[PDB]
Amino acid sequence: MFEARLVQGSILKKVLEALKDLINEACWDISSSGVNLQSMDSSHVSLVQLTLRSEGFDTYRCDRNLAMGVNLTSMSKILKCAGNEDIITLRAEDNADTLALVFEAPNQEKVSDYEMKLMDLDVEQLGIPEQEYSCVVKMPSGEFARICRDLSHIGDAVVISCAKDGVKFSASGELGNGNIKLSQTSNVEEEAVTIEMNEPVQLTFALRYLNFFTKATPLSSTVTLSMSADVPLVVEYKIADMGHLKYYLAPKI
Amino acid sequence: MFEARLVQGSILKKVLEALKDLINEACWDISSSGVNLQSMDSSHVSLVQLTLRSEGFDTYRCDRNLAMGVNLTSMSKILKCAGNEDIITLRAEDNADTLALVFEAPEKVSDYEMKLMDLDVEQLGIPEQEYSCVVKMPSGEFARICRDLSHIGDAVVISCAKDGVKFSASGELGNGNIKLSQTSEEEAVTIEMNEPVQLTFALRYLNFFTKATPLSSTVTLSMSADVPLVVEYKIADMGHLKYYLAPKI
Amino acid sequence: MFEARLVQGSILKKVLEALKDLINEACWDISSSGVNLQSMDSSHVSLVQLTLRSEGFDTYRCDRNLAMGVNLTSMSKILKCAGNEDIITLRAEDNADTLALVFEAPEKVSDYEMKLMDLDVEQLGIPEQEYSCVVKMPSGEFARICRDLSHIGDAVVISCAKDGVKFSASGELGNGNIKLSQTEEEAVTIEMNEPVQLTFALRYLNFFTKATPLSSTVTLSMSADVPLVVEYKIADMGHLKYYLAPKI
Amino acid sequence: KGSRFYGNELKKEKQVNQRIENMMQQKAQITSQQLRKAQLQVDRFAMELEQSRNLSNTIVHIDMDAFYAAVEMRDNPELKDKPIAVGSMSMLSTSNYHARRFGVRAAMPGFIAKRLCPQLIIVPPNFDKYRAVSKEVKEILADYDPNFMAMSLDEAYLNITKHLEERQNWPEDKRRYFIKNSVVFGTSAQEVVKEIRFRIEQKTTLTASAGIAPNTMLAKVCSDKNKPNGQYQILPNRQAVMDFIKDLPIRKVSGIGKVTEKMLKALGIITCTELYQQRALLSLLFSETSWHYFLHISLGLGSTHLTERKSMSVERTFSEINKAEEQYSLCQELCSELAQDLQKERLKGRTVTIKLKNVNFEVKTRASTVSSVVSTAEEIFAIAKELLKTEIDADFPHPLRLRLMGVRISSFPNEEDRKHQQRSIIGFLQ
DNA sequence: TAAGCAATTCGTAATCATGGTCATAGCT
DNA sequence: AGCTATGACCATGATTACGAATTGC
Ligand SMILES: Cc1cn([C@H]2C[C@H](O)[C@@H](COP(=O)(O)OP(=O)(O)OP(=O)(O)O)O2)c(=O)[nH]c1=O
Repeated sequence: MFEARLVQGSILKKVLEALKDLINEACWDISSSGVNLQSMDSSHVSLVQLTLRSEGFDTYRCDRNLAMGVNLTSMSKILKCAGNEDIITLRAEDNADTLALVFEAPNQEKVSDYEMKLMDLDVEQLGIPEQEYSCVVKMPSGEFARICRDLSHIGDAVVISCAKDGVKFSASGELGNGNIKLSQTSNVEEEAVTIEMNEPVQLTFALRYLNFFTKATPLSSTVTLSMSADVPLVVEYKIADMGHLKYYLAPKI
Repeated sequence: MFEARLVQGSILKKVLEALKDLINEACWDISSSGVNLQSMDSSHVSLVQLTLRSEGFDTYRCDRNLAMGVNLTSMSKILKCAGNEDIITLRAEDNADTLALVFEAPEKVSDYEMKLMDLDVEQLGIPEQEYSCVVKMPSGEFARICRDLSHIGDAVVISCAKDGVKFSASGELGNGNIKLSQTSEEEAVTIEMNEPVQLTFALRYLNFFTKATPLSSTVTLSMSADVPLVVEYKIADMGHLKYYLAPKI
Repeated sequence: MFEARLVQGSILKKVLEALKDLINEACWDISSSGVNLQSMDSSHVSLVQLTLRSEGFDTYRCDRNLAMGVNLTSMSKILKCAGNEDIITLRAEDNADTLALVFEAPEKVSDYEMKLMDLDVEQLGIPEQEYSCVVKMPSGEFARICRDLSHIGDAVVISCAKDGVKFSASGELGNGNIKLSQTEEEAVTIEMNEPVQLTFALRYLNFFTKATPLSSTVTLSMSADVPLVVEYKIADMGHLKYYLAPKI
Repeated sequence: KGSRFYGNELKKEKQVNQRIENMMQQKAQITSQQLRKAQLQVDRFAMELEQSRNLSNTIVHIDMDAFYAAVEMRDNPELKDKPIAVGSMSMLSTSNYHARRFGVRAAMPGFIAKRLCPQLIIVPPNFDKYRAVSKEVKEILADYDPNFMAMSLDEAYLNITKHLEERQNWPEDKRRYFIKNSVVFGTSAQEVVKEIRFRIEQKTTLTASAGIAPNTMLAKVCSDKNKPNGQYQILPNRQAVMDFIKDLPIRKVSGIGKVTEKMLKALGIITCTELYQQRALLSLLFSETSWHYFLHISLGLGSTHLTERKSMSVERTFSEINKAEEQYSLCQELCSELAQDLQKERLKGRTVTIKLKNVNFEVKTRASTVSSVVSTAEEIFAIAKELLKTEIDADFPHPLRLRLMGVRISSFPNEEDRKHQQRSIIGFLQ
């Protein structure tokens, strides 16, 4: 058996909201360390990775390292039936065809038990080993969603360049090259755009996916981006100190 | 000469926002004690009955019984023009084919006119009987429930017992079970249970029922055996809006 | 080297979002008087007249007298990329066909280098008349009255007498006959000479009233058989006038 | 002559002649090059058809001899040497063989034929007797094959491909019956049918035709070859199917009626050899299923191995009506009688389709599908009065002058859709 | 003054389920 | 007043329903 109670019942209503139009079938390796996910999407370029580790859970028990084949679209259609401040408990038997979700409100009078029919697939555990980077940029989340939704009206490709004094998001198009220029912050809440670097970066990416990747923006308030040469862009979100959510996307040509 | 001054305009806006999605035409009976509405929709599955009596109107007068057929999308397009505060003055002469709405802002005195029609809705309803299970629950939760099982299937199983009541739905993506456990001032769950009754209904009418949600905050679900589910909202000091729905199998 | 720096950056935003729906390309006449525009819609009924004076541009510098053709959809999709609290620096040169824009924020500047074009210009003058009736009403109430009225028909008959301004319509259901009587920056003032009763078409007034967030109040200016002015006054920058012609 | 019926068939004659000319205008615009790819395709598919022309079975059709008249004649011994006529003075169901030669046929009025024979009797039927005399014959037919397929109350497709082999080791009194022992019938495929006809003869006091064929459509016409009290037979060999498929009119085959006859008198067709000689013409001209039927009726192909209800109607004709209350009240009796007959089989229908006929003969089938399953005399009538309402008041100053109304429950549900049976509200109201 | 059922054929057209867009409002 | 939610309105294949015409027993 596997049972996992989590008090923040909104995190699964947002982790499983940033991942419903991107992918549609994944492999939840439910093991003793906690919930994982790895999935290249329906276009096989963007690598989702997700981890909710054990110590951030309210309570948690399993010993059979199971591997549930989970349909994320139907699971999001079920998790969109819960309140925001509820408490979520996951229930699974060993050779189970189904998986049970428990939504307990803190009002405690209403309790919800949903039961989801699984499937089975095998996914590539294409492991991402230890790397060292070139530039790290730590920035607000509404700002990054605003920047990408601006530059997606101008063109459909983005040059991103990072130097000692800040970052340029340069987006040419058919109607004239947009350009947005951001600098650091010295001695100031969420506004800090801390940009550290060993060597400068000019890479280039697409914008059909950075209107999907920053759908995770209610999950945090600081995103980080990481970049180097001959290594994909790393778009990292942190969750409420339970673990993290990475997206990977590669440079162009 | 029907004449009706309503000093809270949002009641009429809320009623005809509730009734325009489920049914699309109505035949209002306006007589000397209030406005009545009796309408089953096209598929003859649900019935909607409505009474607003002549006491919560800030003024009302009527001299002869009128039958007024109304396209509810035309009236919901006219009544989209009042703000949330307009003293609404519905006037209508007897033998004229136009209903003169006169809004009054709190001097922006609009004056709209609508065309009626000849509609003959059926002059019959559920006779007065007694019911077995009467749940009374917060209507925000009832709307959340009826909009939280349509993501599963188009069949709801309301199983009613003494400790509580359970809603379950089973569709092609799985199944679900929401359990209401009884209470310990308007988050109050009172279950006048007699006989534990389990029934199954169509959610494509329970989602249209929950469009009278800001008309109250307390909803009474009244069930029996071999008898339609009743969902009732109470428009405060005014009257009621009841929804009868037929079960499966 | 033309430079026009405006410090309330939301002004041009509300203007161009009120213009990108109606007319497609237009001419910008750039002079010491300021920024001028007269253009017609693509159905040759409405006449847009934008006038911006040089007093409230926070820094102005215009040596020659330029004309810049722009497609307003691309210009407005650039004008959906700045916050409501930015400093606009419009720029142009004679050595280039690029209208530069810079959005300054109190540390996120936003550079844009938009393409111009070359249109065949039409400088048509407006003979100034003495208007029969000029009314001043708050902008939101007129926006509500036209939008509300658009669901009823398309033939708006604006009437005016000294006691009241009386909008009528008709349609397939019945006439929505709005009034407004004679009545504190949110008042209704009627300057009347002779009573007016004149027809217009709502499907362009709906394009007009998207300049509602510019000013708190609008002024309608009317004469018998002369095309009416609907004027939205930016405070201390100029105005934006729309001309519509009556039918039949 | 010059009747209203003559007027409506005149309009239908105009329409079928208009379709004749619309076919001839599309017939001239093909060439000798358009007779190549379609002909090669339909004869490649005919090679795929005729190579697996499997006819190891022996299908028997068994008609009767003037069934609705003959079952009266087994129950009327007075006038056995007389011509009998069932029906009444509006329409005849079927008349007997002492009157077929004189012209007294089916689909003929009770006034057309009765002016041809002044010495005749026309007596309305008794529809309850035939349902028993069908089952009495079906008792005999079930013995020779359990999977017999009675189309009507008298026709009966039987498959005797298995009973004949299990008859060879039989004694000479199991294969011998008594006159109501009588003559012993042999073990041949003619003889099993002679036995069947003898048992149906001296077990119902009547006669019955028959027909042996390798297929079903051949059996339907072989049953008409030696017609009164007779039979016929074809051998299962691919040559012997061709010698009977020639020299046949297409007034004889079922599925080619009266109007598809006249639309083939244009292209010069009388025999099925001529009907075979127009492959690329009929493949391009006519519709898909119809040229399928033409290419499979050409080689004599069809059902080599033999195989619920889908509708239930009540229609009713009457004199001229011109009122407004009589139509609304007379729709209720037709809703009620159909609601009586719908529960005897216990079926839940979910569609009512009314059907009206003017005094100058136009059909008007106005349909309405509901989601409540319909069973009772008040859950129908509130689906058909809202169609009589839509089609009475669409002639805004003028009445309807009808002569026939009729209701038709349809769309009877599966086993997958009878476990979720939604109910009407008119069971609960009062 | 020309039936009474049933079954089937094709082409028309009604309703529905679908995602996209727009407007108005709760929240920022 | 922008962001986001979200409900009304709308395009739109598409399955499903409608209807005349034709064939039989
Ligand atoms: C063809 C036809 C038959 N019937 C009925 C009457 C017949 O007794 C019965 C059988 O139809 P059939 O068996 O084709 O006709 P029949 O047996 O009367 O004549 P024959 O033996 O020459 O074929 O069905 C009709 O009611 N209407 C019709 O149009």
